[PDB]
Amino acid sequence: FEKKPDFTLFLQTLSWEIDDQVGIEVRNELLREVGRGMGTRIMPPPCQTVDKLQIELNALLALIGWGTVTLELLSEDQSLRIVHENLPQVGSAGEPSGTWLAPVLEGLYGRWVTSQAGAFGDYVVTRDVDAEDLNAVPRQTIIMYMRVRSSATHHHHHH
Amino acid sequence: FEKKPDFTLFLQTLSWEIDDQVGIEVRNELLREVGRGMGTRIMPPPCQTVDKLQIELNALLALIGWGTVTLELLSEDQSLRIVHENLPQVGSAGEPSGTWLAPVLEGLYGRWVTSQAGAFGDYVVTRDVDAEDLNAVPRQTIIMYMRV
Amino acid sequence: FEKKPDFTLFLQTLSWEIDDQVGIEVRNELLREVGRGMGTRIMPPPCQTVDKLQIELNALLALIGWGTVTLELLSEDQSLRIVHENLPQVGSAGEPSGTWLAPVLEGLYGRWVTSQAGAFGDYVVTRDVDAEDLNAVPRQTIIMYMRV
Amino acid sequence: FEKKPDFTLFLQTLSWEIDDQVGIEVRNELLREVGRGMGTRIMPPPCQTVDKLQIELNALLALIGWGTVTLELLSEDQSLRIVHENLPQVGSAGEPSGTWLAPVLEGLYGRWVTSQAGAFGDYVVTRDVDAEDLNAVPRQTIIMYMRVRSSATHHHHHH
Amino acid sequence: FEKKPDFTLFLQTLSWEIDDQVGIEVRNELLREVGRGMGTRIMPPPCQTVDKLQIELNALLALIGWGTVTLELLSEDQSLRIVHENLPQVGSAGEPSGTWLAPVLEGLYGRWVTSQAGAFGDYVVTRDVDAEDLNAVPRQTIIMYMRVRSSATHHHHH
Amino acid sequence: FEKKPDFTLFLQTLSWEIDDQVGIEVRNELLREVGRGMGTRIMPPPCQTVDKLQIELNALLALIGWGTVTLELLSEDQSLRIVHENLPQVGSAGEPSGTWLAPVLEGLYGRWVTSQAGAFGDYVVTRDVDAEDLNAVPRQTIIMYMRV
Amino acid sequence: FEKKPDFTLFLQTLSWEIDDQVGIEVRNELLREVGRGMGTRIMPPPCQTVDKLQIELNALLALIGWGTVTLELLSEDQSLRIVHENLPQVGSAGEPSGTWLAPVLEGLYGRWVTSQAGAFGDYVVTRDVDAEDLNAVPRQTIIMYMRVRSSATHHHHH
Amino acid sequence: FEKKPDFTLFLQTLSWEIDDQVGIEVRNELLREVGRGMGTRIMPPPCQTVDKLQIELNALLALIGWGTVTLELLSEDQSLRIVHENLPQVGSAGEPSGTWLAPVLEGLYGRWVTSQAGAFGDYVVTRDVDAEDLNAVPRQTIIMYMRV
Ligand SMILES: OC[C@H]1O[C@@H](O[C@H]2[C@H](O)[C@@H](O)[C@H](O[C@H]3[C@H](O)[C@@H](O)[C@H](O[C@H]4[C@H](O)[C@@H](O)[C@H](O[C@H]5[C@H](O)[C@@H](O)[C@H](O)O[C@@H]5CO)O[C@@H]4CO)O[C@@H]3CO)O[C@@H]2CO)[C@H](O)[C@@H](O)[C@@H]1O
Ligand SMILES: OC[C@H]1O[C@@H](O[C@H]2[C@H](O)[C@@H](O)[C@H](O[C@H]3[C@H](O)[C@@H](O)[C@H](O[C@H]4[C@H](O)[C@@H](O)[C@H](O[C@H]5[C@H](O)[C@@H](O)[C@H](O)O[C@@H]5CO)O[C@@H]4CO)O[C@@H]3CO)O[C@@H]2CO)[C@H](O)[C@@H](O)[C@@H]1O
Ligand SMILES: OC[C@H]1O[C@@H](O[C@H]2[C@H](O)[C@@H](O)[C@H](O[C@H]3[C@H](O)[C@@H](O)[C@H](O[C@H]4[C@H](O)[C@@H](O)[C@H](O[C@H]5[C@H](O)[C@@H](O)[C@H](O)O[C@@H]5CO)O[C@@H]4CO)O[C@@H]3CO)O[C@@H]2CO)[C@H](O)[C@@H](O)[C@@H]1O
Ligand SMILES: OC[C@H]1O[C@@H](O[C@H]2[C@H](O)[C@@H](O)[C@H](O[C@H]3[C@H](O)[C@@H](O)[C@H](O[C@H]4[C@H](O)[C@@H](O)[C@H](O[C@H]5[C@H](O)[C@@H](O)[C@H](O)O[C@@H]5CO)O[C@@H]4CO)O[C@@H]3CO)O[C@@H]2CO)[C@H](O)[C@@H](O)[C@@H]1O
Repeated sequence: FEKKPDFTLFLQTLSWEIDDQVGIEVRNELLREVGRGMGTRIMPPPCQTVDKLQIELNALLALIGWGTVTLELLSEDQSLRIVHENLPQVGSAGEPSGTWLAPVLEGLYGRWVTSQAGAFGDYVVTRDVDAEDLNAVPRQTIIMYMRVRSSATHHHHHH
Repeated sequence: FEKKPDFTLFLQTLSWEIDDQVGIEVRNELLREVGRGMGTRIMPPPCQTVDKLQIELNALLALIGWGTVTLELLSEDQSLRIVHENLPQVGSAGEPSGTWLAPVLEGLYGRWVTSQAGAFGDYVVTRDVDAEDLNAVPRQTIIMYMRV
Repeated sequence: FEKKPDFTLFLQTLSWEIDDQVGIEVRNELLREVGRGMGTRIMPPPCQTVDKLQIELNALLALIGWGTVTLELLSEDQSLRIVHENLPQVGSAGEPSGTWLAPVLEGLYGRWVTSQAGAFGDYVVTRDVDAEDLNAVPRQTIIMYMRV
Repeated sequence: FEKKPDFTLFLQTLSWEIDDQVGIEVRNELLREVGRGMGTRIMPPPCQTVDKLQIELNALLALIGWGTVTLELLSEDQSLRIVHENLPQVGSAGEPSGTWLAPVLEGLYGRWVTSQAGAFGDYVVTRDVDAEDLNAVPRQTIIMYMRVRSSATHHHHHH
Repeated sequence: FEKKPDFTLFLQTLSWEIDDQVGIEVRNELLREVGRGMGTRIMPPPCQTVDKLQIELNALLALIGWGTVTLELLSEDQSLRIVHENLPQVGSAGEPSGTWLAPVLEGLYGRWVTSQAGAFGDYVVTRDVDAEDLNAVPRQTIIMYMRVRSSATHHHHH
Repeated sequence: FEKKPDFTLFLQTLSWEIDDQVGIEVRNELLREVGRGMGTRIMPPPCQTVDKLQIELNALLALIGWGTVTLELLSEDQSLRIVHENLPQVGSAGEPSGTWLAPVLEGLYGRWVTSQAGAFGDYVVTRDVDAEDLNAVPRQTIIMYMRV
Repeated sequence: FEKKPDFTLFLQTLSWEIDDQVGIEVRNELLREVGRGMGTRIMPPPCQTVDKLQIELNALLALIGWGTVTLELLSEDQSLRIVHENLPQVGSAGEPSGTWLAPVLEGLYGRWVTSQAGAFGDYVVTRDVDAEDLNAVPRQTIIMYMRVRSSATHHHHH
Repeated sequence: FEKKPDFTLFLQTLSWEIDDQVGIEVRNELLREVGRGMGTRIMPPPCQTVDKLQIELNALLALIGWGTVTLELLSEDQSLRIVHENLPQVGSAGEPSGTWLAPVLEGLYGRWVTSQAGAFGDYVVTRDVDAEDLNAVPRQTIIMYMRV
């Protein structure tokens, strides 16, 4: 036969449909879940330094051509900063536009750096969405932060 | 020369996630809708014969490298058998296993043939064998009918 | 894995043959029409912002690997500058040499932006610099305006 | 940048437009001319046997991925039979549908086998379009005949 | 740049080097371990039927281009035969010549098939290596079986 | 994911030029010498068995994509039959046409095989260019013998 | 099958073989002839301006992936300089090392530029080969000039 | 126009397995021996000048796509500086991470260079793994020396 099939247009019209029907919020949660899932299908070994983890992670991202990543350990607060380039673009959906697949990275990365034996054991992944940084960086560049889960206040425990 | 992103592992986990959360029926209507959606994005010209229509449809399928299709007219009803080969496979989801994307076709062909706002245009698509059993048919061969 | 046919030597001789027989003006209207034609075959969704529109247009251009485009709104008229990079080149035909396919874009963008049957939709495209001189602009960069 | 651009959809909508405006006849003549032209841009050396010419011709067709060809010298009348597979399909135009580019082959081949020093010096190329043969063979398979130009009768000389 | 590096020449000579130093037994255990290792880096989701697992595994194999596979539930032993096409050839090493990487599949399939929660924990994968089963199928075809592990009393030594 | 230059048209003209200026006979020695020299640049390891040698030679062949080979060790007298499939074809030069590159294999195989420890060290290579076992085999299939 | 054969290893050793037997002069004439030959098999259409010819030639070069070229009309000599990027390298042969196929371009450009009906009949192509013109540009860059041929009276010998 | 298998993930697991079971020190000899052995299988012709040797080595390097090399013949004492760019990276193994394959080049270059007639026959290869000329050079750039 021939070189295998194209899923952009599909994802283009899928993302549109899902957006049409579901909150920005609902969609993102579905999309993180899918990230977690992706991270359980493919994973790095147990790396001993962030630097090694980075090489390992890029290796994985190259399996599927989903771009490149840099990991900077911000020792001064002990957070981990995830800077990911060329998130695949699937049409104009997402905030900002072109960036719909972003929360998959959140799922994918949280699954990946948590799998890391003991180190970033119970961290959480926030995406950075602050204005100033987003137009310092290109469209498809996504900035995330990995920091340690602070637990809920009881005031919040009301769901 | 140059190459870029793949989406299939994503769809493997998406299909799964979706199926786990919504069920077969809701997932399928969603998938018909997306099928219809694509059909508004890329489309054939106004074809004069079923044969010509086939070519124009295969051209479009080639564009995204989803499979190939044979349209063939049925003299019983002016009904229309649609045989699609090599539907992209995205893991083991769907019924039968590996045909998760099948409703996209019902939607897609739903749009395309109706685009010919003439004889067909008041028509519908149904996706299984309408003997209601697909006989000796490869996985990734999806058989549909267009009628009314 | 597998690969197939190329059409560029054909277009080199076609462009030439056509130009030799019809002239610049008739060839160009023909080429706008074909531009429009493509625009009915493949098209974006109803975009809400000029930015979103850009992405959806680049997606389509990527589909056939004609170049890339930046749309940018002009606060003087709600006018619209269109900058298209890497128009396919098919030999030395056209003005400037190598831009034979340029009118296809006037036609194509003519269709696409009008598809947004709202603010634009009663608009027109004109293809040269409308300073009427393209300044320090690479060959295969085609600059157009959308107005009225 | 990236792998270079796709001309099918263009040709698809071009062939449609030209057909819309111009006779089947006018178009074919334009298309043969383009064939002649193509044959003047690329050409075989002077081959000494049809068999060699065939290898040479296929070589050229492979430059542009325009399919494969077989040449059988029909000694018994001294005509040359050209059987060409996978004429590139450009939409549904042409007679039969899918076959619009066929008369380019007529131009291309006549130019190619005529360039041949002295041998098929002043032959002409007819396409075979007879019903029976066309559905013995696939869509994109085109059958042509190269035979020696018989001159016009004066009765025909009235244009 | 240009589509990057080829590793066959590396493996042809790496396989030769290793074979020179090391018994064919030790080499196999090494290879089985890496196979078990590969299966930790890339895994299937939890499948409900063998058939699903087969689609799922083939999908994984496709990622790295290591051929295709067919699983077959043999209802009488509750054993499972694994027939794998087009193992990548890396020179003339292994038994038979060309199948050096076969022990890898043993580790790979063993990990993969086990990850499945259902029935399989404490199943072992062993390669079928028998005259006229090797003669019947092309050489880059590797045939394995998956049976339930048994344990051993007298059989404990050392 | 990128790509580079093509030498067929060149080699089509080269063979043509060469055959025109020097004989058929001296063209063939040239190519045998070249074939021999290629063999020095790329070479298999010390092979225990003929089966193993084959895999090894194919490895090398695959690496420059010059087709595939079969080695048949002949029982009756101490021969070694070499069947090479898919010799690169470089225009209509050679005999039969399109087989110009063939002596390269005489040189090439002559080298690889005699580099083999002790068993084959002192062998020759004539290509069996007989019509009887030719009108039956593909144009780009070349049949050789290792003997003495 | 799979995308077919690579000829560099052939040319590396063919170039070496030829160089061994034959003066570097004879080898060049041979190569120039094949270049003239290549230009008979693939040609530009009749161009009106140098610029058009440049688009047209680059188009031909693209067909076989033999690099890109820039032409430049030098108004004073009515001469024409041809600057060609990325000549395919085929081992270390030629002068300088790596440019063996350069004589080919001489034949190629000579044929191509001549096919143009206009001014050029009886123009000759000669390669520029001068210290610090070779040092200035990358090595797979070949610089040639195209001037009108002159003829010779005393200069006829043999 | 077709394509086949990938060994990176394998080699990611292999290095990992190997480093875990055998030392850093014995892993490196293994790889040097392998590198040496690769050098026997593929090899350049007898090179007149160091410049020529470079082109030749790159030719070989390109053939398996293991990156590019520079040879600097050192005047002060009789050294030969080897700078290899784009060593295939095979996971985070090695020191620095992702440079596991590096000793292969010690073996590889050690071989190719000493195969060279008379000038270099008796040389050694230690890779200058100094932080000073490392925190400046790319991770996949490897710097070696030929001496004695
Ligand atoms: O000649 C027979 C056949 O031709 C058809 O026309 C072309 C067709 O245009 C080509 O698509 C097809 O073959 C491959 C294409 O060369 C390649 O461009 C395509 O991959 C596209 C993909 O289709 C597209 O959805 C994707 O979108 C991008 C988005 O726009 C961006 O937002 C995002 O960032 O990136 C994605 C993906 O990169 O772009 C990719 C390009 O990477 O894959 C095709 C199949 O493998 O070739 C045909 C001919 O050569 C014509 O319509 C028919 O009439 C005819 O039968
Ligand atoms: O060498 C350094 C680098 O290597 C990485 O490993 C490889 C990796 O294995 C490759 O994926 C990658 O480059 C391309 C692959 O060659 C190609 O296989 C892949 O496309 C795959 C896709 O990844 C996969 O999801 C897809 O699944 C199929 C399903 O299994 C089926 O159900 C369905 O029917 O079809 C789909 C699609 O066909 O298969 C396709 C193959 O068509 O695309 C990759 C990018 O374009 O190359 C790497 C080598 O560079 C290694 O992980 C890294 O550590 C290391 O840095
Ligand atoms: O080896 C046996 C076989 O070899 C034949 O020679 C080559 C031949 O040179 C190749 O064309 C062919 O396979 C593909 C080519 O690698 C590729 O270059 C070609 O695509 C070309 C296209 O042919 C050409 O028209 C196009 O023109 C450009 C213009 O010049 C520019 O103005 C414009 O901007 O861009 C266009 C397009 O980019 O360039 C493209 C390159 O992108 O496609 C070929 C088929 O897919 O390989 C052969 C080797 O097999 C030789 O002739 C035979 O004798 C012999 O049998
Ligand atoms: O796995 C089975 C098989 O594997 C073999 O190993 C590889 C092999 O290394 C590859 O060559 C082969 O497939 C293609 C290669 O990916 C590609 O590099 C090659 O093209 C090479 C060409 O071979 C080489 O001569 C050429 O030389 C350059 C010069 O060095 C430069 O001076 C000059 O400027 O440029 C030329 C050419 O650009 O480089 C090109 C790269 O462009 O083509 C191969 C065939 O299409 O893949 C195999 C893996 O599948 C292994 O040896 C065998 O043991 C085994 O059977």
